[PDB]
Amino acid sequence: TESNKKFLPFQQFGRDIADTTDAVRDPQTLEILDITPCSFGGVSVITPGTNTSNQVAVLYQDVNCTEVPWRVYSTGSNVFQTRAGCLIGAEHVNNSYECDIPIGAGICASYQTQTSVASQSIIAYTMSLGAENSVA
Amino acid sequence: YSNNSIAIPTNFTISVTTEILPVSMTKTSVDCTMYICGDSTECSNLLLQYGSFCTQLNRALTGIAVEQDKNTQEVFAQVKQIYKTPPIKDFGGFNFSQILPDPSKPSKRSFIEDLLFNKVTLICAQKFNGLTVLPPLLTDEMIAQYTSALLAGTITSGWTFGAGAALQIPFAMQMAYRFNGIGVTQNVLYENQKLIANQFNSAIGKIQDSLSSTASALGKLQDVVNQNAQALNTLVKQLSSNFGAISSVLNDILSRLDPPEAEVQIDRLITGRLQSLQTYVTQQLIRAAEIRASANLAATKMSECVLGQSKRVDFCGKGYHLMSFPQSAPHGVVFLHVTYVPAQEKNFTTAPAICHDGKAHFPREGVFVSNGTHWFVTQRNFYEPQIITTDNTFVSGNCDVVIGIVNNTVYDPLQPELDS
Amino acid sequence: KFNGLTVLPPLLTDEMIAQYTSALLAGTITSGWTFGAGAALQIPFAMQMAYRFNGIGVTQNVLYENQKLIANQFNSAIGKIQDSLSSTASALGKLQDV
Amino acid sequence: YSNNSIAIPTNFTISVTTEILPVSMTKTSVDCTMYICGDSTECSNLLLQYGSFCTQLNRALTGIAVEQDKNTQEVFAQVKQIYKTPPIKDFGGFNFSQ
Amino acid sequence: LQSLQTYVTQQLIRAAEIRASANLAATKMSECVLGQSKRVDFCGKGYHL
Amino acid sequence: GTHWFVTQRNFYEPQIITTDNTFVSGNCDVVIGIVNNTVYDPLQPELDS
Repeated sequence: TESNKKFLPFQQFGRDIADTTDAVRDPQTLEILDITPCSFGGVSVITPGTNTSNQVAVLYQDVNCTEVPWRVYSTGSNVFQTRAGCLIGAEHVNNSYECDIPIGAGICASYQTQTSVASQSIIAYTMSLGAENSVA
Repeated sequence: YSNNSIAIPTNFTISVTTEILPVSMTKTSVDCTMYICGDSTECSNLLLQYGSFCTQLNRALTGIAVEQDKNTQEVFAQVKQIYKTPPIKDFGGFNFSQILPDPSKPSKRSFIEDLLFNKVTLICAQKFNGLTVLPPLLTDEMIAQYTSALLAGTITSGWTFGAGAALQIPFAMQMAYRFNGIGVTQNVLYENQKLIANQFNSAIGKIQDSLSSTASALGKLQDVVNQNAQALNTLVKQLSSNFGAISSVLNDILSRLDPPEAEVQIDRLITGRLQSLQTYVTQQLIRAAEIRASANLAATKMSECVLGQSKRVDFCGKGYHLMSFPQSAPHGVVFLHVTYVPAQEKNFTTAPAICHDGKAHFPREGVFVSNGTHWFVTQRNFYEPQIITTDNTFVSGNCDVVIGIVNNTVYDPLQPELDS
Repeated sequence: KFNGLTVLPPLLTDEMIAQYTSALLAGTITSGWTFGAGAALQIPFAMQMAYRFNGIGVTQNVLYENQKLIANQFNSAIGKIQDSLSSTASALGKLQDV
Repeated sequence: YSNNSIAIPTNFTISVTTEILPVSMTKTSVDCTMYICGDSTECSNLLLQYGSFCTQLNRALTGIAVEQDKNTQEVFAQVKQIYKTPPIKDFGGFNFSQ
Repeated sequence: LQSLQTYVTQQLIRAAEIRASANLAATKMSECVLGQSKRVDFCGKGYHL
Repeated sequence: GTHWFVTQRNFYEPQIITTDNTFVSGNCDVVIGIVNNTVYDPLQPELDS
C-alpha cells in the first residue's frame, strides 16, 4: 500500500522490532510502499456434541470477513460479526440464554432444534448473565 | 502492662482500605509453526520432521487461556441471578453513587472504577508475526454487571443470597448484624447512625480522592501487565538474532542457499527460535500458575469477605472487618474493604473478677473496668459503662481460686421489685 | 563467587528480623490481639488468655479456677520444646530441606 | 457409641508444638555472561550473537530476588510500631525468658 | 546455555513454591498470632489459643 | 401487623418479646425507625402473689 513515512535518501528498507521488512521503496519510481502482511486468524470450529449432529459453525479470529472466501459455503448475509471475529454458520439470535460454548467477547453459541426453521441449527448470540431479579 | 491496667477504646472509625488482585492476564496464543517460520514450505518440512513440540506449545497456551477464562468465571460466579439496584437510595444516609453503577454512561460502570479503567491501562507488529491475542469471554461490560449484581446483593440482602434466596433487609440491620459479629453490640450503631454515616461517606470520598490524585496505589495490576507485555516484546525481539546462522529472516536465507545447505542453516535457526519459544511458554505457564493462585485467593475473599464477614483477621484488610464492595478493573479486581478500627483509648483499672457475697463473679460478655469510684462491665471492643447487675455475671466457685480479684457490690435487679 | 553466581545479601539482617519477631511477640503478650488491627492496648495477660479460652469454647472462669496450674503445664511445655530441639536435628526438617 | 451416652473431658492440657515454615530461599543471582563466557573477546561476541538471553535469565532471577524480599517483608513486617517488652515480667506464672 | 536455562526454570519453579509457602505463613501469622483462628488443625493439633 | 416478634436471622420462630431475651440501652430518640409497644415482662404474675 501507500505509506506516509518520510524517506531518507539512500537507505532502502524500513524495519520494525521484528527484524522483518516493514516498508520499502519502489526502485523504479521512488515511492514509499508500506508492507502489511494480510491477517491470518486461526480457524476455530464451533460444534455441539457430534453424537447429536454433523452440521457445525466456523469461527475465524478477528479478520475482515471480506478476506474470508477449504470452506464449503458461506451463509448468505448470516455471517455474524462479533468483537472477536467473523463467524459463519450461525444466525444472530437476540433471544438470550445461559451459554455452554464460549465464543468470546460476550458471544456464546449453542445448538437449537426448532420445529420449522432449521430443526438442526447452531446459533450464536449475546449471552445473558442470568435471569435478572431485583428485590423490593 | 500491669496486673490491673486495661485500655478500652471509646471512639472508633470506619476506614476504607483498598485491595488489589490480578484476577487474570491477557489471554495469549502463539501459532506454533507461524511464529517459528512465516509459513515457508521448507520450515514446514523441517519443523514437521522435528517433533510434536509446537503442538505441545499450542496445547499449553490454550490451557493457559481456558484457565484464565475459568478464573474470570469463578471469581464472580457466586451470582445465581443478576440482581439489580433499587431505584431510590434510602441507605440510612450512605451515599453509594460512587460505588454503585448509574446510567450516566451507556455502560453500567461506576464512578470509582472509571478511575481504574483510565489509570491502569504497538501490537500491529506482533499481529503479523503469529503472535496474536485472543479476547476475554467475560467482557468489561459483563464483568461490570457481575460486580453490580454482587454489590446490589451485598447491600440489599447481606449474606442470604450467598447462601440461598436473596432476602430484603435494610442496611441498618445489616450493619447491626455485622457489628454483633465483631463484638460491638447493635446499641452503638443505632446510637451513632448519623455519626457513622458521616464517617462512612467521608471515607468513601477520601478514597475516591486518593485514587483520583495519583495512579501509584494501583500497583500490582500494572506490574502484571508490564511483565506480560515485556515477555511478549522479548519474544519478538528474540526473532532478530542470528544464532550463528546467516540472517534473522528465513525468506532471506532461502534465496542465498540451495535446499541442502539451507537445510542445515535452518536447522540451526529453528533450534534457536524454538528453544526461545519454549522458554517463553514455560515462563508463561509459571506466571499463569501464580495468577491462578492469586485468583483462588481473590475467590476466597469474594466468597468470604463480600458474601459474609470474616471473623478471622487480616484476610479482608487491616482491623476488625465489616464487609467489602468489589469493583472491576482491566484484568483485575479491586476491593473496598470497610474496616472497623477503634481510635481513642482511655486508661482504666481492671478486675479479673468480683467478690460480692463471698462468691466469685465473672463478666459474662464484657470486662470489669473502673476509674476508681465505680466498677462497670463493658464490651471488650467499645467503651460502654454498665452497672454491675447479675444479668452480666454468672457466679462460680468462691473467692479463693481467683487471683487478683477485688471486693465490690453486685446490684440485684429485684430488691425494689421484692419490696412490693 | 569466582564464576559470577554470587549470593546476593538478604535484605533484612538477622538482627532486624529477630526484632520484628520480638515486636510480634510483645504485641501478642501485652496488647492482646488488637495491635494487628488498630492501636496497641495494655491489657492483662491473664485476662487475655481468659478471652482466648472464651474463644475456643470454655468459659473464662475455668482459667481463674486453675491459673497457676495452667502456667505450670505451659512453662513445662516450653521446657520440652527446648530439649525437643537440641536432642534431634531432624525435628527441624523443612528449612534444612529448602 | 450409643444413642444416649456422651463423653466429656474433665482435665485438659496445653501442648506447645512447633510448626516450621520456609520464607525465603537463598536469594541467588547468576551473572549472565560471566558464567557462560570466561570473560574473553570472541566468545562474548558469539554470545551476544544469540538472542536477548543475558537479559532474560538475569531478569527472571532478579524477579526471584525481589519476590524473596517481598516475602521476608510481608510475612514479618505486619507490626505497626516495633514494641519494647515491659521492664518487669509479671504474668502470674508464665516464665517467658526462652 | 541449556544448562543454565534449566537451572533458571527449576529455580523459578521452586521460588513460586516458596512464595506459596510464604503466603501460607502470612495467613498463619495473621490468624494464629494477630488473633485466634478457630479453624481446627490450621494452627496446630487441638483447639488453638 | 399485630404482635411484634423477635426471631433469629435464619429460621422463622415467633417469640413474644419477653424482657429476658431483650435488653435496654439509652432513650427513645437517638435510635431510628423505632416503634411503640410495651415489651412484655415475666415478673408480673409472681409479683402479684
